This record gives sequence, C-alpha cells and structure tokens, in this order.
Amino acid sequence: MLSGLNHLTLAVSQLAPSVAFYQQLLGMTLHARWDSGAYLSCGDLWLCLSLDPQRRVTPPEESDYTHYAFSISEADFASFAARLEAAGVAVWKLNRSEGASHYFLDPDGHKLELHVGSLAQRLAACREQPYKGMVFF
Amino acid sequence: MLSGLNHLTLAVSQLAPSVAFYQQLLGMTLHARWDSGAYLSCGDLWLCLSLDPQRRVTPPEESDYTHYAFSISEADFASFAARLEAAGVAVWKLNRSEGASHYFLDPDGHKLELHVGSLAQRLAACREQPYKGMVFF
Ligand SMILES: CCNC(=O)CSc1nnc(C(C)C)o1
Ligand SMILES: [Mn+2]
Ligand SMILES: [Mn+2]
Repeated sequence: MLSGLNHLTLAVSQLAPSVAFYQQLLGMTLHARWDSGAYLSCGDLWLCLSLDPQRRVTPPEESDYTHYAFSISEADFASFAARLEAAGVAVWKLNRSEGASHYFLDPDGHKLELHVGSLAQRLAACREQPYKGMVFF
Repeated sequence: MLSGLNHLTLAVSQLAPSVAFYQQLLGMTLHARWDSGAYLSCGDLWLCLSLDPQRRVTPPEESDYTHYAFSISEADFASFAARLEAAGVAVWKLNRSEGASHYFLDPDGHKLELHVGSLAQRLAACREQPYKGMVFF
C-alpha cells in the first residue's frame, strides 16, 4: 500500500543557484549538500535537488503542464507572491483555474505554484463551480 | 512561509489509462474526474492528472532525473514491486542507495519510485558515510 509522497527529486543544471532558490528565496530548510545534490525540507516534504547534466533550462511553452504546488496560508499568500514578482521570478500562468494560486518558474524552468487550500476545499469549491463534465466519487 | 507540498500535477496524454494506472494498479483513491483531468489521493498526497496534448510519451533515456517517489513499508515493498512486474511496468534504474527502491515508469514515461525510508534515515546514513563534498547544516 502506497502512503504518500516519500520525496520529490528535481534535476537541476546548476546546483548552487538552485539551492539558493529553494533555500534563500522560497525559505525551505537546507539539511545537506554535496558535490552533486542537496536535501531540503518544506514542512513534511523531502525535496532532493540532483545535479544532472541532462537537465535543460526549459521555457514554459516547451514543457507540459506537470507542476509542483506548495502550500501557503491565506494570510501569507499575496505578500509571498508579490515578493517573488519583485525579485524577477519568471511566471508561466496567470488564470486561476484551480483556486488561489501563483504560478512561477524555478531557474531550470520547473513549473512551481503557491496554492491556498486543501483537496477537500478544492472539491467543495468545484461542486459549486465544477470543471466541465466533473463527477465526484 | 511554505508549509509543505500542496499537490503534484502530472500532465498525461490519455486520461483513461492514467486513471487506471494510478487508481487501479497503484491503489490510489479517485475523488473526482472531469473531461480533462482527475483528482486522486495517496495518503496526504493530492495528485492531479491533467490531460495535456503537449504531453509526449517520453522514453527514460530522453528525460532528466526528475522523479516522484511514493512511500511504502518494507513489509509491503516486494509484493508491490512484483505487482508492477506482473503488469509489465518498465523499470528505469536499479537501486544502489540506502533503503529499498523500485524505479518504474508511468504510461507517459513519468519517472516514479517506491521508496522505504525517511529523510532522517537518509541523513543518518550520510553522516556515517558522507557523499563526496558533503556538508551538513
Ligand atoms: C489528500 C490530502 N492532501 C491535501 O489536501 C494536500 S494540500 C493540503 N493539505 N492540508 C492543507 C492545508 C491548506 C489545510 O492543504
Ligand atoms: Mn496546480
Ligand atoms: Mn529517489
């Protein structure tokens, strides 16, 4: 039986700028780094950054919709998003199709998101404003 | 302040086989489905499958090391790996690290892993046998 996400591993092209992005800019906790990677946590999430010569800096129009959303409180959401904007962090999406979200890119173009709300809250919102053809189980 | 992973969204080329893989083969709970996606849970993980015509069925040699690991107990690991093997699910890597790991591909080539063990367990092993250049914080 699978019980959740054990870890998220992101391939990165340049380790130090990626560590700085996740630790300094996003505020995650850095636990260890080595010549080819780093381990961070964000709450319960174990994030691994893995130096990969295959990773390319990818513009958002070249990648699919696969993305990683991080939880933030309603009280903190807007000022965190505005700080990322003021820091020049690139974006990839503007239309809020899944609630209160801010869509931004990491240095390699990994698609990230700040989101306010749980799955239960999103299901409740969708009952009122459902996506086309939506069925609830 | 970011408090954890809010959700993981995977772009999928065909919704029905992806729902079958995550719900039926991998045992995740299907909460909702609409014409262009689905919401599932796996423990605390909120997973979204998003139908995306830009998703390519991608051979593992053509994607980088970015991957998504799910937690499973040691006791359940071998029978779950055998289930994936019976279903013909391809493996993209052999395990050479601490903690059991099974590295397998989803229908679109998303790189997945079953892993036994926490960040704390990994850090303890690393303290005893540090990787090249390893620093702790
Ligand atoms: C399947 C259950 N997992 C999730 O809903 C992850 S997002 C999530 N979980 N708690 C929260 C807070 C905003 C209350 O947000
Ligand atoms: Mn999202
Ligand atoms: Mn892994």
